[PDB]
Amino acid sequence: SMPLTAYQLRFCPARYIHESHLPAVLLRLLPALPRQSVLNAWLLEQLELDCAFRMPAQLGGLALYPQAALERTLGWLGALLHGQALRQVQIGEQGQRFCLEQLDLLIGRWPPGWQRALPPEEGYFRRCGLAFWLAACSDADCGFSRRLRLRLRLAPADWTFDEQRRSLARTLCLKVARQASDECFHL
Ligand SMILES: [Cl-]
Repeated sequence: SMPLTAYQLRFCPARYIHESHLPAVLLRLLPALPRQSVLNAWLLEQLELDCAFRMPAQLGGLALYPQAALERTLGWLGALLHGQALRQVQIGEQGQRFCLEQLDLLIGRWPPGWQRALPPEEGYFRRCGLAFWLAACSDADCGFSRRLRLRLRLAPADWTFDEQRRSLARTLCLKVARQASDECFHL
């Protein structure tokens, strides 16, 4: 249940990167070597991962969650963004219920493009919620955003928030998170 530290987030990308993202050769080279200082540095190089980067204000910096809470928080969020589509037809009972019951008890009316239609590959909602999370902290340095993205495997025009909607997106994010895992909401 242990979180990551700013140091490990800034300098130890191999502590939290998903094998999905390793450069092919290193994936191929990966088979040995069970979190090692040279790979951390070599990963920061192969990807221009600026170690000069600010953590998005007010807890946007969820790049430090334990993986489990991270995947839960973003899954609940991606599900919620498909709430309406889902009323018209279960990754955690707690989360299934959250999406159906709280859809209209969170941010009032749903801004015009926030709710989306359904098609779904595996992990689809986690990626949706992650896309939404980054869009809510949009000034995020390529160093922050690129590192959060690395914690999951493999955005709609109406999510380029340019107004009060951005301030409403941050609020939805924080509320979904406050319920999706209270354990690690202190971040
Ligand atoms: Cl659950």
